[PDB]
Formats: sequence, structure tokens, C-alpha cells
Amino acid sequence: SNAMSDTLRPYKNLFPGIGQRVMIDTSSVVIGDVRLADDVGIWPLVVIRGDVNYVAIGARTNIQDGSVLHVTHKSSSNPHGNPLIIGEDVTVGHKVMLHGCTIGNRVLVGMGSIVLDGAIIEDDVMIGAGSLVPQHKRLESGYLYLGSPVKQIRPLSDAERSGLQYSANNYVKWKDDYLSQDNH
Ligand SMILES: [Zn+2]
Repeated sequence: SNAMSDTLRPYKNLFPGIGQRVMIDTSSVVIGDVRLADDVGIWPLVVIRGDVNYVAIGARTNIQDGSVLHVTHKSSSNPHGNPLIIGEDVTVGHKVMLHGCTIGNRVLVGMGSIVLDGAIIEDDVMIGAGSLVPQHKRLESGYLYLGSPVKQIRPLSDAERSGLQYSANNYVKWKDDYLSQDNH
């Protein structure tokens, strides 16, 4: 709002719920019903707005710089609305737009991509930079998708599959580097 300048902010009676060893950059804006599990890192200049619906982010997931995360409101034609559900060990790349979608575990969303409402990204998926995942699109586990709108390109190589976990692991280490700077 116009006077509220906190990093963590209310919407009506909703307020973020934060686990352990969570980094939320001071320059970022986290509003309302945003549930951040252990070891989540929210990098600079990110907005996560869980006002008209909730946002749930699983453990050891990074939301990289410049991303915006939002949701669709609840109404008669859509009583549930579209909340934003993100699993564990997920890498949300820089400048990603996530809106009302579901992302499983060990997914890398390439920088500059857009994922729209009702999309469902299964576990162990990579999305190339600059992609667009349309509303209600399901992305099958174990594949590379890229394009606007995305096409299924090929199965992930075994190295790429492992790389999904490596990315999440690296980002937990890196957020811990920043947190260690705070504690000193
Ligand atoms: Zn929106």
C-alpha cells in the first residue's frame, strides 16, 4: 500500500507463514497468505502476492530475482480460484511470471518464462528460458519443454535430471551464504 513498506505484509487477516532458514530479501515484497517452507530463498526484487488466493512454496525452493508470483480470485464461475502451489527443490529462474499454477518437485523454470493459471507441471521437468506455458497445460514428468507456447522437446538426459537437484542444492547453499552474513 501507500504507507506499508514492510517486506512481509498483510492482506485482510492473512499474513505470510515462514519456516526455518528462510531468506526473504529486504527488497522483495511478500503479501498475504504466502506459506514458505524451510530453506526457501526469495531473491531480490521479487513480488509474491497471496491476497485473492494463497501461495504455497515447498522446502528448498528458490524464487529468483525479478520474479512475480500471483493467483486468480475466487468467484462463482471458479469457486476455488487458482492458487499457486510450488513443490520442493524447485528452481524458479530470474524474471519468471507464475500465475495460479501447480509446480511439482525438482522443476527448473527457465529465466524469463511465464506459467499461467491451472497449468500443472509434473516433477522432474525443465522449461527453457523465455517459454510460455498456457492455461491448463499439463507438462509430463521427465521432459524438456521450450517455446512460446511450449512444445515437449525430448526426455531429460540423466545428467539433466540430476542437474535439477544440483540446482536446488546450490541455491540452498547460496542463500545460506547470505544468511550467514546476516548472523555476523
Ligand atoms: Zn494476477
